[PDB]
Amino acid sequence: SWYEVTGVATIVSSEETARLHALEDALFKAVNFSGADIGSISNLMPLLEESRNEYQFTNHEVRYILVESERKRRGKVEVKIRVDIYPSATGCHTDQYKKTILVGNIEVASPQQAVMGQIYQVGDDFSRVVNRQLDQTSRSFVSVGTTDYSISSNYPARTQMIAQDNGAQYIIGGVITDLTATVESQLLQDDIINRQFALEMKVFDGKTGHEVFNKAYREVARWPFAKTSQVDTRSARFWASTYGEMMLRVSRNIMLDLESELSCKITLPEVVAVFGNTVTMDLGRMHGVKEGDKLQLWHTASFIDQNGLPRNKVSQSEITLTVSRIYEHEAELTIDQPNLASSVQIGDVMNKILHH
Repeated sequence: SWYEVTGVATIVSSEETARLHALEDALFKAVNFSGADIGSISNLMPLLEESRNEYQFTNHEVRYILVESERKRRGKVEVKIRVDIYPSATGCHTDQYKKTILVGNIEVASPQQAVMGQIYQVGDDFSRVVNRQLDQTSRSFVSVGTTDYSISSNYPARTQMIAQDNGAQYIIGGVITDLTATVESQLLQDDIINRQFALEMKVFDGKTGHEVFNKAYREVARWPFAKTSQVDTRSARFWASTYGEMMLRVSRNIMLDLESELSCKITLPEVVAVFGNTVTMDLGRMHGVKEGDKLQLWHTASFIDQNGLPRNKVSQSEITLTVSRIYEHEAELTIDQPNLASSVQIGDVMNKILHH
């Protein structure tokens, strides 16, 4: 995938070493954003010593470098390059802001299985628990609440709309497929009731509306109540019970599966609004955004490659932003180059700028 980046480096004693540092400056931006290994950049630099229009590399995430421009500007060397990168399947986006997840209300496929204890609302209550689990115990997620969301009747377009309205990058849906129980007799007739808890969970990408992954969970635990007892799945009493504890175990496993599956993915903040020199993004204090944070703006664009066909490229804008105000789940950023403010558009993406 192509990235268009720019770099700059002050000319001290040599225009040639300045050129190499500007190239490194630019490459870092592309490699970092792409999810490739920034540590492997040093291994490429010696090959850039000979000045050329284009470069090709083997055994490296960076495959091709096309230099568009290189000039001397106010005592500095500025470069603009196009880079084709293929990140390793082992790559991992680091120090990302937290991802916003929306928890759909978990449905009970067969209501009659909830007859015992009349726990028809167990799905809703479990979603509340999952929500709480993600918000206060996860490492990479911010849960923005629960809401009705079926995976039985699922359409990518409907999903995209739900996610957009709640600014979530992911939506978790689910269906409880088994709450059946079998009665047994250890010491007394029908003294033990073992109840199932089967849950099919699906996680959808808010952008595509397509499922990112799925997992089924099945557990069984003793139903610690007389079969005639009505149980309130909202009460602390229920959640402290053996069956409730088992569901809490599943909750933690869900959180772990989500972390293992999405933790390394990129969190890509987008412009949600622009007012003068101020931009608003839907990530805030809860996501790890801090007042000093610096971000780079990117635009998607098209170009003709060395083949003759149109290709998309992730293009780095000259625009960089500084977080000015932070709120719980959103933030305002001031554009560092106000003369360019009018070029910023809703939907443009940003990533955190790194020093190292």
